Amino acid sequence: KLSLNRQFFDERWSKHRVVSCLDWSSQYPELLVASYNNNEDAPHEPDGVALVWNMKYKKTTPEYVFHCQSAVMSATFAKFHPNLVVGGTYSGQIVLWDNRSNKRTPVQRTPLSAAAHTHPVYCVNVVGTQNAHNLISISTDGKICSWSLDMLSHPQDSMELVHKQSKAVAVTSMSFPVGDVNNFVVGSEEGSVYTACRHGSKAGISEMFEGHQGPITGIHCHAAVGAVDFSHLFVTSSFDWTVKLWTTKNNKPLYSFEDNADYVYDVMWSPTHPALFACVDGMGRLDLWNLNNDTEVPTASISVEGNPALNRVRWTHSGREIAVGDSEGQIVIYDVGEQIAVPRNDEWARFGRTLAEI
Amino acid sequence: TARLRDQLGTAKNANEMFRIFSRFNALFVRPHIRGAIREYQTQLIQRVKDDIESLHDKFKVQYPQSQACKMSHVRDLPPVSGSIIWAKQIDRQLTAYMKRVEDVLGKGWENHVEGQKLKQDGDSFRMKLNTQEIFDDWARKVQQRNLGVSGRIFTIKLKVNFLPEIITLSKEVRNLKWLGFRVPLAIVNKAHQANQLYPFAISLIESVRTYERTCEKVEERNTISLLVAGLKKEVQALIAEGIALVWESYKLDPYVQRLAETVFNFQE
Amino acid sequence: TARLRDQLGTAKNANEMFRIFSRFNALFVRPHIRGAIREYQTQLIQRVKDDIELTAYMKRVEDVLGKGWENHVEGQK
Repeated sequence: KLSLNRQFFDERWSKHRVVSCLDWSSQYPELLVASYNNNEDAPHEPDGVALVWNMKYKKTTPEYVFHCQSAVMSATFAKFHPNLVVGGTYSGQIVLWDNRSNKRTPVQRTPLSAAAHTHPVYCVNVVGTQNAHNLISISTDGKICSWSLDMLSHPQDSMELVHKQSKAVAVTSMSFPVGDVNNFVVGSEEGSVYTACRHGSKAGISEMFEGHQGPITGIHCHAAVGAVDFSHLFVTSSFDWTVKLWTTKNNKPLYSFEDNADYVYDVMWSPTHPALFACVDGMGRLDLWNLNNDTEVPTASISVEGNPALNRVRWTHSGREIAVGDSEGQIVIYDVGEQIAVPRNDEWARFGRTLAEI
Repeated sequence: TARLRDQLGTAKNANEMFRIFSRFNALFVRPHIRGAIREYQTQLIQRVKDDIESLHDKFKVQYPQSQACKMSHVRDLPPVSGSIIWAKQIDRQLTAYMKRVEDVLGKGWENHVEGQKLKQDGDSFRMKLNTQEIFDDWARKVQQRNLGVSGRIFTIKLKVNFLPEIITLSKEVRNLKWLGFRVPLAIVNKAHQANQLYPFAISLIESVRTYERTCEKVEERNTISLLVAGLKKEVQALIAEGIALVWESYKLDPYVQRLAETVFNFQE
Repeated sequence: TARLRDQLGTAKNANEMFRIFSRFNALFVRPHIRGAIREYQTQLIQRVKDDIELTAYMKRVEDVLGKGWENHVEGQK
């Protein structure tokens, strides 16, 4: 059962803005950072905004606020630096914000040089360990750059994602498998999903995956960890009105879900339940597919009031609260029934059996 | 036929029995099997008529009026290519529903009592979905504009002759090439030059803006002019070196870095 | 590579970095580990350059670039 647990919105910052990206802090699960692009009506307002909301307290206003001159197309928590928040912008300038520092201006910003990001950066992540980690950022011209939080002036590493001779890849979404630091998956505007390798003899695009006839909107790998290793599965949502499940070893999609009547702008796996994922479409509809119960209808469905063009969805690390951001800056958070969110002890074996059924 | 009754004995929603007809599609080529299934074909044909009616209603709403245009602009897809993508997706869904009708009714569905209207509607709607006019209009507009990046890098307040639209045209070419429309050669060369010169132009305009704000700060505090004379004359000498250069010059590869570095120094 | 991350997890100064580099010689040639070396070079080689601006320090430079350190593009200078 889907019940609206909370309703986050600000009349000054988030009004007349779409939610470009969401993220949860791993260390502090109560926190939620979300990004908002430029306000259309008021150019005097700062373009990119990043708001931190809380689940512990009932404070309607954001827990923290940040902004920068360029529309923040992506935002994320530094998984090993709780005081820091990173954000990729439309200008390509990555920005950093420190909650300890009281400045709303970014404390560290990358350059806009040729070696650095110049095209819009829709894809930012932190990958590594506490002992050492890297900020990986991919732009829409196929340029990937690895930076360090302690020094954003110079790119620690950089290259271009190039496949099929003289042809770049317009990466729209990214994802890393659980337990994988070198391999990742990206989604081009041409619908071809590319599995790529960070460092190696064949560093760059490694494998092509075809089947999507529209631009990709969101990719996520199997974040649920259990006895049976399903880390090789990943889901992609695109403009085909479809959600496609793929194996990294298999060059064609494992399965396709076509129930959506409009574009699907975001999809992500349940972090605890293995066979459950959630997607959000353009009709303001949020659909949870549980592959251990059904495969042609969503296991759960809900419609957002006003039917806004839902943009982004994220799960909590506990796996219960689902925060989704729409095209009116109206973040809505739902709670799922325990029969859906929590998996039975045989859900992994049942998931393996259902995969074998395909 | 007993198993095809167990189909409804097990199936619950329309999608599952759609998939069952898809899997069992060849088996209905037999005449007795085809005659066995009569009352379910009407149900699924009416559901497909409902779905193509929904497609018609969606297509009635104009593309700029739809959320597709807004979310395409938000995701960096240019508006013309966004409309092209929208029309192509509607075409794809129409073809998928036509294939669903073929699977449900079997072969020879164009002459079926219910499939005749579906075929006629699909043909007319596909004719209306033709997108070549949009590409022709966009190409004509871009050619008539006759955009050109060649010239001096600088012009004299200092400015760099590089507008945002030159990037949007490159992205339009990038998407339309994947969509298969034969972009003209001149447009391809213009997009090529745009793609190559965009980061250099961004570095140059950012350096000019940084120098402008730093110069304004220095002029607003005249007491500190002496200690910053070396950086000022250095960046001015580099700018003077840049006056003679053009966008086709090979000196831009280090220059747009090197000047920016000094400009970066000129801030600290 | 997890061990390589543990190297920076353990070492704090340049000398321990060079020691644990010397313990691992095969890792300099295979074209997958070098990315990790590229993460550490900016920390070490530049620092060593900052220390220079003799034969012991050329050994310090060599230990980060592997055997025949003069062949690399950065080792030419």
